Amino acid sequence: YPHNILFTNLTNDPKTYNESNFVSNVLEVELNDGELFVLACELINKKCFQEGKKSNKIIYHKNLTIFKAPFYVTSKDVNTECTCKFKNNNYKIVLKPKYEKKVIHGCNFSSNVSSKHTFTDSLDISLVDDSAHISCNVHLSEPKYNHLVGLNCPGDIIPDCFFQVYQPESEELEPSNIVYLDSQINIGDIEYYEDAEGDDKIKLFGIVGSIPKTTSFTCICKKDKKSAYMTVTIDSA
Amino acid sequence: PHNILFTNLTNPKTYNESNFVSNVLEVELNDGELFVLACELINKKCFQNKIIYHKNLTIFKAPFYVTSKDVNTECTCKFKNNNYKIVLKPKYEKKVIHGCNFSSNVSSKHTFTDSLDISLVDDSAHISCNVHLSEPKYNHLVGLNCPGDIIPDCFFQVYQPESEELEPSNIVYLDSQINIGDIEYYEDAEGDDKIKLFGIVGSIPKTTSFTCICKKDKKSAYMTVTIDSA
Amino acid sequence: IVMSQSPSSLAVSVGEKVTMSCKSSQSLFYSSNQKNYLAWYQQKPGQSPKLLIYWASTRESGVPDRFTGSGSGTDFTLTISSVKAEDLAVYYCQQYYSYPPTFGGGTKLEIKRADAAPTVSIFPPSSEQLTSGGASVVCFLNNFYPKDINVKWKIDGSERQNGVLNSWTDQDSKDSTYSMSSTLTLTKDEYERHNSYTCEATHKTSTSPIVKSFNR
Amino acid sequence: QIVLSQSPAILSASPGEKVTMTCRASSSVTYIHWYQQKPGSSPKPWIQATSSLASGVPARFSGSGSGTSYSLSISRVEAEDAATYYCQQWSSNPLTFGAGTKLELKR
Amino acid sequence: VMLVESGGDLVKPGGSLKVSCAASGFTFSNYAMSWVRQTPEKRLEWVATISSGASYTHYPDSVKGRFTISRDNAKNTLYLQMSSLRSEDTAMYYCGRQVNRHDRALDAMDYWGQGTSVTVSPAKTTPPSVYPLAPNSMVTLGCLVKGYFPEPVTVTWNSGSLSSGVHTFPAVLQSDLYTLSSSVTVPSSTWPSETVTCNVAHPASSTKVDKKIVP
Ligand SMILES: *[C@@H]1O[C@H](CO[C@@H]2O[C@@H](C)[C@@H](O)[C@@H](O)[C@@H]2O)[C@@H](O[C@@H]2O[C@H](CO)[C@@H](O[C@@H]3O[C@H](CO)[C@@H](O)[C@H](O)[C@@H]3O)[C@H](O)[C@H]2NC(C)=O)[C@H](O)[C@H]1NC(C)=O
Ligand SMILES: *[C@@H]1O[C@H](CO)[C@@H](O)[C@H](O)[C@H]1NC(C)=O
Ligand SMILES: *[C@@H]1O[C@H](CO)[C@@H](O)[C@H](O)[C@H]1NC(C)=O
Ligand SMILES: *[C@@H]1O[C@H](CO)[C@@H](O)[C@H](O)[C@H]1NC(C)=O
Repeated sequence: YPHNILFTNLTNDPKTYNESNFVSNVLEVELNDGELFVLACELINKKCFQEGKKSNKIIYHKNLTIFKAPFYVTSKDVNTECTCKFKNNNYKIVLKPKYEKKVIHGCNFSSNVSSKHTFTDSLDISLVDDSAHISCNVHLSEPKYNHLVGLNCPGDIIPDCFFQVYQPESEELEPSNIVYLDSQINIGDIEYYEDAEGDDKIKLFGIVGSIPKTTSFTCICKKDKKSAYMTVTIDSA
Repeated sequence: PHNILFTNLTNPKTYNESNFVSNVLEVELNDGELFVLACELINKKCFQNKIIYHKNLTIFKAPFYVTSKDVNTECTCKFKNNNYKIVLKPKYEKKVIHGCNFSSNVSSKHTFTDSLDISLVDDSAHISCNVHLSEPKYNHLVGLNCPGDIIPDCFFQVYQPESEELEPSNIVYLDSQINIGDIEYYEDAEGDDKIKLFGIVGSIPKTTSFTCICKKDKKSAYMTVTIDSA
Repeated sequence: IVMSQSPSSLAVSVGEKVTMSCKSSQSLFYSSNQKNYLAWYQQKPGQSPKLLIYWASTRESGVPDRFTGSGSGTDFTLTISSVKAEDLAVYYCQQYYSYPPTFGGGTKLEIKRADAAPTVSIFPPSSEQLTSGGASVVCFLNNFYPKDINVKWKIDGSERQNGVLNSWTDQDSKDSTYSMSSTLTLTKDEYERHNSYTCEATHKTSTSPIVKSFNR
Repeated sequence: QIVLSQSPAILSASPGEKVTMTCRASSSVTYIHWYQQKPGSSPKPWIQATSSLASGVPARFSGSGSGTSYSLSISRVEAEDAATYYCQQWSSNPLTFGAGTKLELKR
Repeated sequence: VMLVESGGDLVKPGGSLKVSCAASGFTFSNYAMSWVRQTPEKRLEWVATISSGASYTHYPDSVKGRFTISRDNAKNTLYLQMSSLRSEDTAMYYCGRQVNRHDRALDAMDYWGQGTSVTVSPAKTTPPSVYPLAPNSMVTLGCLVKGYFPEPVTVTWNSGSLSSGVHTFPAVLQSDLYTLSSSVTVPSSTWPSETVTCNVAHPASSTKVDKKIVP
């Protein structure tokens, strides 16, 4: 009993889409987050994924192509035009994700305001004291999660976030170490994303579902003699 | 449906919990094969490449080249309070790489048709290493082993062939250059040596050529590839 | 998974019904499949083994109908309706449920011929052998039935069983009989110290042992 | 406690040489801090969080490692780099330092 | 179906030896192969299993790390490398093909090869010393083969003129060396009137002895 996926039977030998669903031999299919598109037809040039005025995962098999829609994108209308053939007809499939302004739950330490990304919190590190260490806290407490957590650091980051993260602060005199985010939040499906706007590096990760236990971690951002750190806290149950 | 291995563990060759041996499932995925498993993954992640994880289902494509017969991607399912393990690795074929090994180490995991120790060439020089391919259908691996910088990003980007007249040669995307679709790419590193290659399956529209440049210290070299059909 | 096959040897008569046991150490029954992961093999004398049955009773294409094996859980038995003189071989039991596949001890099939007494024959050491510095006496015992037999060596009446070489043969195709060769190895020195060398056999046929000796 | 072993004890090199020291830990450690000490002064923060360079530390310096094997590398050794270099861990109490690799010059 | 294996030789303990198996009469790439040895005690031990495309292998704890199975799907051959051999590895190794009808890595074996003999021994190959055995209704005669290494040794009587009524005996491990004998019973009229010649043959030492029996 599956759902979400879309199947395009355009050959001979689950929402089913066929020739009837085309308009003037065009299929303006609008994919959603974590939605798997499937087609079964002999493509013209054995290839599709391009620009037409971004494929995370595409598997090309004989007379069959599987595509999973990505979870984060900033392009308004980034499309893919699978041009196929069946019988004596030529059909084209235009895939495009639903435009949604996903707001990154994190701290923008940079000062540029013409960024392609939107952060819930922000702290211009360039204004911070030299030889200082200011915090920018971030918290989450939803039953189910579908969020993007990251930061925009104009300088070096510590550690490699968010594949590696920094353990939370100890009340007693105990050390805090660097761990892999996989083990820290104790889930499997962790998407990772990286981007760069000039000197500003921006690294983030996606979380989907409900976490096992309420967990917290930290990521450190330094620029010249100034420094800062973002503390994240996600709640279970 | 002719190249799908389906393993049904939830509620086109369909395997079930009978093909398992002691709750283990060794899967030899042919280069032209797909694997679709239907189960509830223990940690929802797997495969200690091109994989797609969708809800309670997972699909994996066979890689063209395999370095060690032991390398494998392992999934663990939990159906009816029971644990089943699926080991997936491609059929072990020691394919040769049609390219030039510029490095000097001989204990490599990769075998090249041609080779040219760049360490021996003169400083401030630019020596060529040509590799040619002439078959109607192709199923080959073309790459190089450079101990230093590689120009450009090979083989996703490549360098146009030399112009007879005084015209410049530019960097192009390999997909456009050879004009085929599902070009698989692969990278590797043995110490300082970089091993970048690409696969090629099927015929080719028009006989075309390209070049990839490898420099080390003051020494330099370049590999020119040429593939033909029609 | 320990595979046992009782008994070790099985004296059978041509045409009679024959049954072989195979006790397993663990269950071999996938409940959903309802198939037993066991197989039976036949190893002809001077020949490689050959598969007969797989699963529980599923015989292979080309296996006779008289071979009817059946079992479940840990008990497994191979039953033959009418024993042909051709299929007198060592039958093996094997599990292929889980790694590693383990084999059985095997049940040899012998022919139940009329109890035959042996014809013993002694041989003194050859002249050429003495020259090299050694002397061994060979006592031949052949064409008898059943297998059970005890041979004794008498060095001038004294029982010295040290340094004896006893070899047996299989069921002779012609007469379905057994043969044994006992060999008393000695040095030339000790050999010349005695005169008469006796060889006697204790077989089921007679209470008084059959003697055959020579005096140098 | 965690023992931090620094090798070589004395690292003599000529200007321009690519050199690398090694900090081998008894057990696994998640990070290693690096400090440079020149005679007459206290230690100075040099490499932060295994690979990040402290403010003013020239780009020729580099840190790399994980588990029980970390390192510090100088691409083109300059005369001003002659000093003793200490590696520091704090993956578990107590915080321990290294013996110290002294960078010596050659003439 | 043609399963013919070869490569068995006397190997010194600790040494290695790779034996091969030639497949013919079936789609090699579609069936998985296994090695199964048979000890001189007529015991069957599983040695190794390899998948159709030589990606997965299986070995029992006994030979794990010591033996290495392999196959050349193109050359249609099955290889078995045996390192650090021990006296226990002295067995008759058989090349078998696993059943593919049931889609499962572990299964029984459809067919079996002829067999290639392995003998992990440190002894020196010595030639045999043949000794005649001369002494009623029927006169028995013998021929002793003592002090030889290794197996096998061939014996026949009068170049194969008579076969019925003859009994050869298996070799026995006597004082680091093998030893066997044969028995030929003839009518009293035929001996010593006719000459009976014991025809021995030790290939491992290329010795041909044809001693006649003289009273
Ligand atoms: C796993 O699958 C096996 C085999 O079923 C077949 O093969 C699969 C790969 C799929 O393609 C299936 O669609 C396909 O049907 C199942 O084993 C089978 O179980 C039934 C009982 O449930 C067996 O029936 C028995 O047959 C014997 C012999 O005639 C009778 O004596 C019994 O009384 C009973 O009727 C059937 O033979 C058996 N098949 C095999 C090849 O062993 C298995 O149940 C299934 N398991 C799960 C958990 O799904
Ligand atoms: C595609 O549709 C046709 C007509 O509806 C049907 O006969 C055929 O089986 C379908 N093929 C697949 C792969 O679903
Ligand atoms: C797949 O699994 C479900 C489990 O409920 C079963 O009902 C179905 O028959 C199975 N199908 C195959 C082809 O094994
Ligand atoms: C290759 O050889 C070089 C020799 O300088 C050595 O440094 C390197 O470790 C070797 N690579 C591997 C993978 O052994």
